[PDB]
Amino acid sequence: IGMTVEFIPHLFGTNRRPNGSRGWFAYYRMGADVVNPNAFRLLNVETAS
Amino acid sequence: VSSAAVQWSWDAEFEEVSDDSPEFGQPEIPVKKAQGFVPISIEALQDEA
Repeated sequence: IGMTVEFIPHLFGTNRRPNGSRGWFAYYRMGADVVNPNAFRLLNVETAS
Repeated sequence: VSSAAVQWSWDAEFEEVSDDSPEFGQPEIPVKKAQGFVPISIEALQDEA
């Protein structure tokens, strides 16, 4: 799914009563991974202590 | 007005979100004056072309 923003008209406080505030909610979904590890070559410059 | 972007985070299912309100700044630009002046005579104004 893409980027979606939803508007929350009413927030609550520690006693389940309105506290005069609102907010914006946004969320996103994605996933990825490598299938074949031998189709790449990566160079590492490691420094000894 | 200047600011920075919000910070997202990867969250699990049914995981409470954390507020990411940004911070704001304000530059200021003063305005100053420069001037120049030159006096002339009547005969100099009438003679020199």
